[PDB]
Amino acid sequence: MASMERFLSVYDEVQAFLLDQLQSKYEIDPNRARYLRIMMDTTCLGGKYFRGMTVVNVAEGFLAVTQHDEATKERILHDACVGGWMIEFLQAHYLVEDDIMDGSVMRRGKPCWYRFPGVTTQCAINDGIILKSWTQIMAWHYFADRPFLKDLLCLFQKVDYATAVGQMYDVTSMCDSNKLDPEVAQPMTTDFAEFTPAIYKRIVKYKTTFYTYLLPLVMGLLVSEAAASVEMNLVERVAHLIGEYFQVQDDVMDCFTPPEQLGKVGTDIEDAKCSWLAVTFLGKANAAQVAEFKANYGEKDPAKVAVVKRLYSKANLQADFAAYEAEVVREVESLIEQLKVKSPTFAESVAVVWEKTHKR
Amino acid sequence: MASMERFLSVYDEVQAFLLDQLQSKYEIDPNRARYLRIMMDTTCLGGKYFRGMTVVNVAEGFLAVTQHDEATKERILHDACVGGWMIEFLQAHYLVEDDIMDGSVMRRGKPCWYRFPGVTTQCAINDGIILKSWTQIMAWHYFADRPFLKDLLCLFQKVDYATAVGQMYDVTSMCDSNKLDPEVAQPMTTDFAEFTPAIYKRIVKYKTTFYTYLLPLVMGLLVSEAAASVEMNLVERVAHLIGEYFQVQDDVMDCFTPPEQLGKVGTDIEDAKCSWLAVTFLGKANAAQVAEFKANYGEKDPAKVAVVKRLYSKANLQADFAAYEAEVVREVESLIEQLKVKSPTFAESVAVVWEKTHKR
Ligand SMILES: [Zn+2]
Ligand SMILES: [Zn+2]
Ligand SMILES: [Zn+2]
Ligand SMILES: [Zn+2]
Repeated sequence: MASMERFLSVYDEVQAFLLDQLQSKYEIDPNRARYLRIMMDTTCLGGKYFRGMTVVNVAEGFLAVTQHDEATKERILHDACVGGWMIEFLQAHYLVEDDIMDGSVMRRGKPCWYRFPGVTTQCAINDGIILKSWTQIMAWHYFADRPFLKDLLCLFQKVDYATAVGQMYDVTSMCDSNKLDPEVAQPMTTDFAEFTPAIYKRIVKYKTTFYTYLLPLVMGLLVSEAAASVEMNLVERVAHLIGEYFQVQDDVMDCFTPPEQLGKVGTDIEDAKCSWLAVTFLGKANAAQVAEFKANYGEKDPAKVAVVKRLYSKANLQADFAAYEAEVVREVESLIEQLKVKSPTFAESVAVVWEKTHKR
Repeated sequence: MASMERFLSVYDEVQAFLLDQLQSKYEIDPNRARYLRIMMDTTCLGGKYFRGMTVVNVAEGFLAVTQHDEATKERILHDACVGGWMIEFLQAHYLVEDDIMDGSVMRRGKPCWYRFPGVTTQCAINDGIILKSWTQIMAWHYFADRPFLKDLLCLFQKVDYATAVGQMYDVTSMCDSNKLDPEVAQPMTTDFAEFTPAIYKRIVKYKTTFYTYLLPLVMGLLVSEAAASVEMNLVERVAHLIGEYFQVQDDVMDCFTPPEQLGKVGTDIEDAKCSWLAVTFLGKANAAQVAEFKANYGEKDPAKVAVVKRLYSKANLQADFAAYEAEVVREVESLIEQLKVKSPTFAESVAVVWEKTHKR
């Protein structure tokens, strides 16, 4: 059967298992089960499933070149789908909690979960906690007998932790590090000295690349029992490179994509985020442009936001983006070539992952 | 060395390991490490450490009757301390997130973490996420070589999930189950039909007993490689019984203990919580008393809160509490007797746990 329909069918199976277990082992009543069903659907469904489907696609690649009984092929594909849903539910956790943390209004054209009338922040924080707990229930149930259970749980933990650390890097990126202090309300930077390429790269590496690219690629290897088919250092390098490019695209869209195509109103400027646009602008601006940026960035005032967007537009950041893109293309192709030494099949799966990202 | 000083020494070691790893593997800078150090201290230290020390005390009990090399005794005690800190950090996670969810003001006489000036909700939600992620880093690092790693991680996951489910039961306990609906803002019950002993017992079982009593007792058995010394069904029964009594005491104190001894201003009445006091009052009130309760419960108005406390005082709930306590004493002693069939030593550790709870 087609990959996406298998993946969606496994969602229904996993959902039924989780809710049936709540009834048989956690004393849940039907109305609370219905609440949790709706919560799961609303927070986990509706995206493109790129992360989860990467697990499936990696596993499919190895199936095409490896000898297996049919029942083993089916088991591997089912495991890849469950692992993919673990990643989708991990993302759902972070999106629920991040939307609360950031006071976000919409996501994908619909209200953020905490804003639903019968949810509220009091429930939504805990709903997000449940979403991540479900990833572990999935693993322990479906992968109980599997040789890769330990490695998969360990990997998942490290990626989850890296993501939380990256969230810290993101939410504090507009403050001066030397002034961080739980006792003192945090002012926005005035010098923007920490708006550098290396600091930006650290935010992005931790907040998105581990869970968006590294985890799906490695989970695909694990469910395929194929980690020996790769040089793991290369997998990490290519995941972090593609993931950075993905986030750069998101940063550009936050400012310039119309809200109707973006699914929300972008507020990176008002939030004073260390975005690719801000770092790149500061890397080419003259003194007068720097001063005008400082007088306007990080303010909710629409007039000041408009000034910042004007500065970005006049700064010809399309030039810098094309130069960045051309360099990423160079480096990603080089890493794919190196991956071919040990596994042409995995290299091809990464090439597919890159094509989908680049042409998004 | 004395048990508490070993436990506190292990805290410093674990903290140093976690922060050193953030520097060596997660690219953290010194100021963010300092923020996280302060966060860990503020959220994890200052309580009585009853949960973590239960792990240590259970392990000490088995050490007194089991033949081991000295280095093995030291390893077991170190493992018990690390496991105990996993439980304390799990609690710290739930307290950080619960205080945000509930809009709480103080905890232990100090501001809730999210209210610190340089924290804010935006950071504190993620700080709570980090606290629970640290429990897993502890386990994978310190217990990497241990035969009990799998069982301990599986147990911890189930208890974490049960606690989140219990949080859902608690936050929704003042609503009618048949009206739960993410799409519709939730009104408080008017009939109080779900304020029953069995529904109360479900809230308490999941929201506190698993992590407060079951997890420390079983973790103590696991680090001692002694789970075969017990009938696990009895361990569960006695943990859930003692844990319920613990929460009943907390419910009584929320209403009647002066805020200076309580560490916070109790708001269970204004919050319309399904507390032991409310359930027990409704189990003995006449029609006029029920009507007066309904007209006043779940309102912030101090006059209405005062009415509810008057109703509780005039209802002689001390009578019901002494009858409840006498029954718990009966049942806990019976379960301790049954535990002696397979392990007098573990039975004694449970007797100690009960004495500390009862005389609190
Ligand atoms: Zn955010
Ligand atoms: Zn963005
Ligand atoms: Zn609460
Ligand atoms: Zn309480």
